[PDB]
Amino acid sequence: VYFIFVVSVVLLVVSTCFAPNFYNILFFALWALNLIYLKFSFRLYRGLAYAFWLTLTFYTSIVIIALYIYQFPGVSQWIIRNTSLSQEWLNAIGLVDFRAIGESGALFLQLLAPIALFVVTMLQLKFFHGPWSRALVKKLHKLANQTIELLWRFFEVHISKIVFVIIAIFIANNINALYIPLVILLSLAICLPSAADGIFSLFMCAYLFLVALSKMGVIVSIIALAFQSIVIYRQRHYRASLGLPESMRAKVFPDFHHSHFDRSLKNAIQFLIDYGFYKFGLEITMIAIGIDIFNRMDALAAIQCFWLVLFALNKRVFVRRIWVFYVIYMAILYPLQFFSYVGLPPDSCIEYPWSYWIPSYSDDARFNLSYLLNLSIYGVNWPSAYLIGDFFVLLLASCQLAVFRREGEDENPQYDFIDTKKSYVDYFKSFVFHYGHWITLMSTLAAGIAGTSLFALGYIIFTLTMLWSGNNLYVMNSTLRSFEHTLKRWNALLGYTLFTITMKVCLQIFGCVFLSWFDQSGGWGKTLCIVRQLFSITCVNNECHVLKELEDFSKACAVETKEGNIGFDVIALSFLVFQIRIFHSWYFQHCMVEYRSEVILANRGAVLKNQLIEKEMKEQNEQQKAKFNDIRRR
Amino acid sequence: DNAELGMIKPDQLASLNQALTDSYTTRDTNSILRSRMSVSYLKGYTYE
Repeated sequence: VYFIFVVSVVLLVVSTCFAPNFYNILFFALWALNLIYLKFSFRLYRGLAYAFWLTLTFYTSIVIIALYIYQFPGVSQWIIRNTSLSQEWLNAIGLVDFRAIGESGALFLQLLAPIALFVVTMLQLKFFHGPWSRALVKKLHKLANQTIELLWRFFEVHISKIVFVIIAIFIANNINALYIPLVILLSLAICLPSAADGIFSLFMCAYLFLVALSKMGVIVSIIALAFQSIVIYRQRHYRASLGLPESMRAKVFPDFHHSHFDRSLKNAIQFLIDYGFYKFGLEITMIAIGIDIFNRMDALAAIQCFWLVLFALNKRVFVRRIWVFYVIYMAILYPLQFFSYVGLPPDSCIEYPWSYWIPSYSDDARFNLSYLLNLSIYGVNWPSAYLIGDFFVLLLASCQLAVFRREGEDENPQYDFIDTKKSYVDYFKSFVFHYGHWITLMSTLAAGIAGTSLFALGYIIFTLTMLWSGNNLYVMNSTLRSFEHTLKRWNALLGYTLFTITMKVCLQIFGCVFLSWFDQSGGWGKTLCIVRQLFSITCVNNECHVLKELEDFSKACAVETKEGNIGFDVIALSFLVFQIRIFHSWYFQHCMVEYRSEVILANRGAVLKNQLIEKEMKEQNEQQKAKFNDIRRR
Repeated sequence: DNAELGMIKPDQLASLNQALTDSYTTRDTNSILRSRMSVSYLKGYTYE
């Protein structure tokens, strides 16, 4: 069943484990066409089975006999004289006399390897093509089968997504000419559904082939998408083997009836995250963009800065369609962003008029500005964080976009549930949710206090005023003030966080702009300093230079050099907006109302119970000391 | 007391100590650590 895989390895290995030559690059090409034909279809599988039957083997054998007869002395010169072939072209062919070099150890390697591949491929051809093309040890076997099935299910779920990531860190690592027409088609792949998955994948196999031919790590990608097509075919084959429907079902098997997830631990565990479906997409993308803001810290990120603001201050059903525009407004930004990134791979001879528009300030400032607007500059070496961040947010947006296309939605907290008071997993989740509105939501605000800013004082005063009033507010259910209070919270801990994070990029670009706007004698910028002691200040990015005058001004200004919002602002915003779309409905309202009655209750009732029980304790300890004195005495 | 082998006036020590601190640059932290170590070493000896 799997010695075809052992074969695979060998052909590729022999062709690829020595200096390249015509024989070697011809075999590589034949391997690539074999993989492409497998990608084309499974009747093409049957046809390639017919293939091995007639090819590569005869070409491997005739090449072996040709090199063997060439290895003889004397016949080399005779052939050279007859065919008028140059020695350099013969070396490019690969047909070189090894005895004249004296390296006898070279001969036996390619006298044992092609013969071994020949014999193993005949053994495979005459054996495998029949049956393969026709189609508490016991407890340990059952467990192994169960794990195999589970990992196969997870693979067919999430190998389609993996082929995107394993192909993008490669292009992110190395960028050249032979990658420009690839990535654009990549941008044309996820932006379209699976209906063209068979075609666009072929578009991959056609191009990464040619670039390899341009050479004279990529093979990891080749085996990656080959394995993707392999599991695509094998899942259908397995389904047809057991008389199962051939439809590609997104849901593997409803074990805990989705919403019956509560079931228990391993019971929820899965759809707990498997049906993450909604939770996943929405909240995690609002977090992917947030973590992307740190990875970028440039003006290109300022455009997407407000697109999340467009989502966070309106209901989901209110801006349902505009976000469909948003997911395509980034599906086309990645391609021309990369197009600019490359620009001219080896070199060229042409100028830039943006620099010409700019004149009379400083040379360092235009470099910093060009870095911030993120467009091309000759010879600048860029990191790979931006590409990965944009790639991850694009995938999350596309997933959530498929969610929205699957189904959408057509005066109060609409959604509601039922009670059973706790359940291990929920016991845990319910217990942490009861206190989540107090410490989990506000520890991030405490981090904001640690954020050492004047806007941090803005957090400070608000949270200090909120700690006294909101506690009594929630536990009493103010009539005709629930929605009013929650809108107050919206403007309070949701509006302020985004409102103070929106400048976190343009204030630093202001600090990075045309060198100086602050440093002379008398009386202007000591008060333009009192504000620049905390407003514009760090303008921090790990690529910049300064001149002497701004070097002295910064020496005078004494900036701490740590103000990036990654530490305390984004991880607070993300928690707040992970909460916003969840606690506005569901059990929250149930528990919120559970907070009011209990007041009257334990307020005037267990108080007398408590005084009474303390006197009761007194009585028992009293009697025990009486008894011990008696007994000591007795 | 003679010029050939003389002591160090507090003026020169103060000037050198002031010079030690200002050689850094705002961004680099290695300069911060270097100035810290150098001033700590220098201040361990009195003018005597």
